[PDB]
Amino acid sequence: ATKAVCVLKGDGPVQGIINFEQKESNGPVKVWGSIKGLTEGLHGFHVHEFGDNTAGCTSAGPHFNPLSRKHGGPKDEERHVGDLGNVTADKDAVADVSIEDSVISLSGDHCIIGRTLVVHEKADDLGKGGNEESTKTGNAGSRLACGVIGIAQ
Amino acid sequence: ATKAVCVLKGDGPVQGIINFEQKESNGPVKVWGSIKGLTEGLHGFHVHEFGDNTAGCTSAGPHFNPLSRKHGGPKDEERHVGDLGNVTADKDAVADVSIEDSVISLSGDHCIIGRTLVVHEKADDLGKGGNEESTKTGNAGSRLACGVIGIAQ
Ligand SMILES: [Cu+2]
Ligand SMILES: [Cu+2]
Ligand SMILES: [Zn+2]
Ligand SMILES: [Zn+2]
Repeated sequence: ATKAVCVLKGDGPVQGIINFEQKESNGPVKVWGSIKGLTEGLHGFHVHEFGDNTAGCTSAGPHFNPLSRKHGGPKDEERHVGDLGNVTADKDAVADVSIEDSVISLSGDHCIIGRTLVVHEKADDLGKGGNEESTKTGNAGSRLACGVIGIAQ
Repeated sequence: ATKAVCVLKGDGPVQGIINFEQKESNGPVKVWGSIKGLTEGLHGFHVHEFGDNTAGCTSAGPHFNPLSRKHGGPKDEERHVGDLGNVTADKDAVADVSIEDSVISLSGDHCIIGRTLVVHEKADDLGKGGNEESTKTGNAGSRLACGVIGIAQ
């Protein structure tokens, strides 16, 4: 796959469409799109393990972590594959997401197709919060919206 | 992937949950679950190429057809990989789905993870309707509900 897409939905007002683009399989994945309905400021943004939305975002499981590492920010060597850090929403409640990551992929062992993108209630502390929770979820709080990441053209 | 799941939703009343299981990478896939909101009778049931629900079911594209064959029934040799035939809705508008298929897979190229499962308005003629449309879509008509197929626990 060179392209994937995800429609984020939730219980509240948060919704958006996120694109993924991977020009070649050994390469960075570009992640971009708009999420609306977000409170101004930082929001945890992660690929979770399962593409299961039968119980809404809850059934997506934990951060996609095939290497069994601790939670970090996207720039850390120590991080979950699904750790994409934060996205920032402006004063009109919009996050114009623009991220490039070389750890996630659209194929192979780190492939994120069929898993769930989740945007969170609060800022991801990027594993720096000094508690156990920080090393697991970054303390990003509730799952506001999510969707299954699908193959696109 | 040994397990997958799909939540079907549409613009109308049609909704359901379909599970997939594949014990061995070269074995058949079990497909089961339930869909409600369906008029009594036969309804086309296919995996469509793209897991793109930005336009709802419309953006999923045509039947998943990596081998460029003509539309057929699940037990034909000449079929699209995504061709899973008909589900049957009972008098109470519920289809109980129980299928086993040897052509789709949850890994490799015929992999349906991250593609879209669609339930159609009409009966799939399994490609024997004797017109062009039959060899493409089986004349199953509109897309009543769909979801992206995701990796499950
Ligand atoms: Cu998350
Ligand atoms: Cu179809
Ligand atoms: Zn994490
Ligand atoms: Zn077909």
